[PDB]
Amino acid sequence: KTIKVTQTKSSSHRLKNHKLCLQGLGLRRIGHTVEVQDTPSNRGMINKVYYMVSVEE
Amino acid sequence: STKNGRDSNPKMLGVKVYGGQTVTAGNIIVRQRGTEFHAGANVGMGRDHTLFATADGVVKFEVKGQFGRRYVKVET
RNA sequence: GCUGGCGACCAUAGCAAGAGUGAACCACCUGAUCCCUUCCCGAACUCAGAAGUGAAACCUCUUAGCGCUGAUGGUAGUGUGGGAUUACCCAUGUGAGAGUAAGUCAUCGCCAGCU
RNA sequence: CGGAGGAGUACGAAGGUGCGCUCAGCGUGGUCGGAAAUCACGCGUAGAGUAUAAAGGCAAAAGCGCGCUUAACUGCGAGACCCACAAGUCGAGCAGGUACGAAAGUAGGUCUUAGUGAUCCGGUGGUUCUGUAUGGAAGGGCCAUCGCUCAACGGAUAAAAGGUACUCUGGGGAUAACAGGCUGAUACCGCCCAAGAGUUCAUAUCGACGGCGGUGUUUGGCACCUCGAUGUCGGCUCAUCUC
RNA sequence: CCCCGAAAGCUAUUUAGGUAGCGCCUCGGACGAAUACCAUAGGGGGUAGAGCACUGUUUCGGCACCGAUGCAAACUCCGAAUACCUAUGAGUACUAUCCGGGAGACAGACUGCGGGUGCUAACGUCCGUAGUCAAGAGGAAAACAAUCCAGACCGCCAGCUAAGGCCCCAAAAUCAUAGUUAAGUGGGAAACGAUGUGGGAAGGCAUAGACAGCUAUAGUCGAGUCGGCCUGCGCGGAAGAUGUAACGGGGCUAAAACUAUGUGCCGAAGCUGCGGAUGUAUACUUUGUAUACGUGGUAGGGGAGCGUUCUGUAAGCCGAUGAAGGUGUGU
RNA sequence: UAUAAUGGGUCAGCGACUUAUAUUCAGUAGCGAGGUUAACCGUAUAGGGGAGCCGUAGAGAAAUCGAGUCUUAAUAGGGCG
Repeated sequence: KTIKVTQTKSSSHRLKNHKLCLQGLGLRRIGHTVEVQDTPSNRGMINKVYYMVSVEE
Repeated sequence: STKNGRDSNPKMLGVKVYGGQTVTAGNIIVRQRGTEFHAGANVGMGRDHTLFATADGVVKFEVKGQFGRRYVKVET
C-alpha cells in the first residue's frame, strides 16, 4: 500500500516542476527517504523525477 | 538602405474560453478576423465577427451541418 | 408495401451509368377571363382547371466505374535523463503523413394519404 | 539598418429593409464581327466578385438587382476582451421616436481588421448653472461642434541656421583611428579528378570544368584589452628566429 | 551581529550611460486552502514531420491536357509530441490573494536547444526557452566567472559517497577475465590513396589435379587459390617563426592504450556521527522548555547592539596609599 | 580584473546624509465623539488666551439638495456614497 522513495541526486539545477515534484513527495535532501501512499497521483510525481530517485517497491 | 522595416501592432486574437468552461451572459468566447467559428445556440455574433455568450451555461465546440462548419454553443 | 411534407445526419451517406413507377400522390399539361407577373416575353411568379403523358423531371432498385472510409505492422517527428555536434545514438513515454489489406451504392424520427 | 506590400481615403448610397438573382472559364452554332462585343444550347467547374493592400471569411451568400425609405436615431447599458497610464474593442437587454415587411421580425452605418493627433488657447449653436453692494450685463461653467503633415505623428517655445586647425570643460576603452586578440570571406601555399596541349604519348612539362585542405605576411569582419596616454611613415645602428 | 533578498525586462520619453508607470525585492496589517506539484476528464490549434488537393516552381515522356518524378518562411488534402485553458481528486508544502511604508533596477555574460542575420565565420549580432555566473565558496577538469558534481551557521587528527579517478610526482588495483593496436596511434584535421592487420556474409576455379614459376593449349611438380561486399583498430595526405612545447611531467607496448564484463578502494565545505550557536512554527496552556524545519549572498529592505564627547542623577562615588593619558601581561 | 584598468610613498591629526519648516505613514502616551490651542499676557516650563485647525456626510461643474445625490422624458437603468 505504501512505498519508500529515496533522493539520490541533487535537485539544485533541475527544472521547476521537477523540484516541485520532489517537494510534493516530501523529499528534502540527498539521502532522504520518505514513505508515501501507492496511488497514481504519487506515481506520477515519482515517474517524472525517476532519474534522481530510488524506489524500494 | 533597405525598403522594408514595417509591421503592425499585435491584435491578440484567438479563443478566450475553451470547451467545458462555464460562462456568464456577455462573455467573449472567440476573437477572430473572419468566421473561423460560427455561432450556435445561445451565442451571438458581433460586427467584427466576435462570438459572445447570450446566456449562462457551459461552452461546447462541435462540427456540424452540410458544410462542416465549426460551431460553438452554450448549454444551459 | 407505395406517395407527400417536415427533421436528425452530412459522402461507408456522394457522383456516374442502367432499369422501373401512374389507383391515390407528384410531375409535366390547357390558356391567360378576373388576382398577380416580365428593365421584352404566362420562360419564371400567379390565377382558373383536368383533354393527354409518365416522355422529361422527381423518386425506387442494380452495379465498385469515379469517388469516399480505412486497419495491422514499419518509418518520420517528439517530452524527460544521458552520450555526441551535419543533427545523430541509448533508456523511457508518445507517435503521424503517405502507402498496403480491407469496407461502402447509408441509418433513424414525426405527421398525413393509398391499399 | 531582417524578408515582402499597403494607409493619411471613398460612399445619401456603395446605408436600412422587403422581395428577387447567381459567377468565372471552355465548347458548339449564329450579319457586319473577328483572339475577344451581343444571342442560343450544353459541358465541367468556385478557378468570379467583395470601393481599396494582404490575411481571415463569404449560400440565410458578406457577391448581384428592384420598390420604399433615413436605425449613418436619442437616453443608456448586464457582462466581457485588451491594457503601465492615457487610450482602444465587442455587447445581449430596457425606454422613446422611426423605416421596411402580411407577419415572426430586421436596422444604433458599410464582411472585418488601416484612412489618424492628447492638453492649452480661441470661434459657433444651446443652456430651469454662476454673476465681486443689489437688478442686469461682461466674463466663466455645462452640453454639442469647429480651427494641426504639432508626420521627429505621447505633440519641450507662438517664434530658431552654420564654423572653429584660435579653441575650452566634464566624461568613455559603454565607442572609432595604431598595435594585440577571435575569425579566415579575401590573400598566399598545397593536394584530388582529369577533357585536352605536347608530330604518337593525360600525367617530361603544362593542364579546362569541378572538388578538398594548410598558413596566419594582405584586404577585411567583430569591438574583448588600453582614451586618470600602449605616443611614429621611412632612414640609421644593432639584431634574433622560421623554411 | 542576526533575517530576507533583486534587476539588467515591457511601455513612453530632444530618449537611448537619465527618468517615470508596470514586472522583480523587503517590512507591517488583513485573510486561511480560495495556491501549487501529480492523476483523471473536457477543449482549440496548424508548428515538427509529411504531401501535391490550391498558389508557385522542376525533369522525362504522350497528345493546356494525360502518365511517371522532385521542391517551398510569406503553399496545405493532412498533422503530432510538448505547451496552454478549465473541472474533480489523494498526498505533500507556509501556498494563493487583498491593503499599506521603503527600495533598488531599466550596460548583462556564457552554455544547451528552436531560429533570423553573417560565410551552417567570430569569445560576432538579434529574438524565444532552460541552466550557471552576475550576487556562490568546495571537489573534477594542468592552470581556466558562464562546463560536470555539489549549495559553505561554528568546531573535530571520526565515517560513507558524487563528478572524476587508483605506476610515480599525488590519495586509492603495477586488480581479475576475454579480445584489438605496433602507429607512442593513444596524446590535433579533409577529399583522396594503399596486398597493414582482426571479424563476418556470399561467389568463382580446383587431386578425371587448380594459382604462380618453368619447358614446347600439353608437360615436370603437388593444394588450396582467386576477385569483390560489410565491418573493428591502424598508415600516408600533415610546412613557421624564443625553447622540447598538440599526454601537465616522468615515463608507459601480453600497457600505465582501446573495447566488454566484474570485484574492491580513493575522492567535496554533499550525507552521517559527536559537541555548540541562532531564526521560525507546534505543543509545554508564565516559563525558557522539547520537537520539526531553516541559517551562501551584491544593489536593497527589516531587526538588535558596542564604544566616543556633553547634561541630569552627582554637595553622590573613586583618587597623591596615585586620576586621565602612554606601554606590557593575563583573562 | 593577479590583471599590464583606477587610487594610495608611510604615520599622526582633520575629512562627507545635516538644520528649519510643512506634509504623510508607523510606533508610543494623554484624552476620546471629540481632540487641540496660536500670537499674546504672565517675577514666566505653571496659570490664562477658543480666534483658528482636524474629525463627525456625501452627490453634483454649479445653483441646489442631503443618507442620499447626479444623469434622464423616465419612480427605468447606470455612476459615486
